[PDB]
Amino acid sequence: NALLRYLLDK
Amino acid sequence: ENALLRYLLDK
Amino acid sequence: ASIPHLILELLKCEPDEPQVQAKIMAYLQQEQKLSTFGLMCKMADQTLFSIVEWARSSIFFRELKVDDQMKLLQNCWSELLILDHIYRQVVHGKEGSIFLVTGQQVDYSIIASQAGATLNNLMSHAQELVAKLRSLQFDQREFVCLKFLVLFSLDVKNLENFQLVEGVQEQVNAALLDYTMCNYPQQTEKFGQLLLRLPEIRAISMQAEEYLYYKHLNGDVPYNNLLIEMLHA
Ligand SMILES: CCCCCC/C=C\CCCCCCCC(=O)O[C@H](COC(=O)CCCCCCCCCCCCCCC)COP(=O)([O-])OC[C@H](O)COP(=O)([O-])OC[C@@H](O)CO
Repeated sequence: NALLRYLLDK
Repeated sequence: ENALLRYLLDK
Repeated sequence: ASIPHLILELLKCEPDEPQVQAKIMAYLQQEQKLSTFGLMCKMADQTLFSIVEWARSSIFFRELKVDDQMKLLQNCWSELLILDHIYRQVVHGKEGSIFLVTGQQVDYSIIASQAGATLNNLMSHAQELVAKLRSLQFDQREFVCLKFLVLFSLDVKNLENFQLVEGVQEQVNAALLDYTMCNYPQQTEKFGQLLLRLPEIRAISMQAEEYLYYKHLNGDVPYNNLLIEMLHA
């Protein structure tokens, strides 16, 4: 969810 | 003892 | 540079970083209602698969019986993860940003605000270690040597072939002693600054296991893996 999405988006 | 470690060291 | 022949052979064992990186990213996307700390345990776990793979096809390690191989890795798994993490911060790390094994840069700000006491003590000891190595222009030749000195330890008991282990200690130490002499001649201290970093890596990694075990007993480390099995003895 939160952390994993943050990693992909930048 | 460590079934997973052994598996990874054999194949 | 000028790289003693043994170091050239140890360098050939280094896996393609980019493939490990996207392998671990793809796997985490598959595991998909996951929590932050649980996600990182899975990232560390898969990194450990990657470490065992590297050791398994390494020069002198491939010659050991499986029981010797396990004894050595049960002794140094967490040190190898720390060294791996620390060397990633020297090369790819920038100002206030932990570089992950998956390729991204999480800002240290994010960790500071959400981390408790134990993890703050650990992250900070790790950062002073990174900065010591940063100022030594720590490079890949020196790194792969430190990895083999950590892997082929002399503090391990019950080894069927303690002679081969002692032999690679001897040869890797002498190869590193050689590389610092040729490449960094007027920096006499270099060799010793690298060896004194080993006790510190051992200590950060014992602390990390104690932290990871605390989290496991609190029910935060999702159901069992390579990391908890190593942690179990
Ligand atoms: C660099 C070495 C340090 C890391 C060691 C990690 C060990 C094993 C692998 C697990 C990876 C964990 C990832 C980082 C943790 C995390 O997700 O952060 C979470 C917060 O969100 C975040 O910080 C999200 C950002 C995550 C950044 C990852 C950075 C680590 C890089 C990977 C390391 C690889 C090498 C590993 C080698 C083994 C949770 O933090 P916390 O609440 O668990 O904080 C700990 C707390 O201090 C424990 O409780 P206490 O001591 O406060 O309670 C007692 C008190 O009453 C008295 O003091």
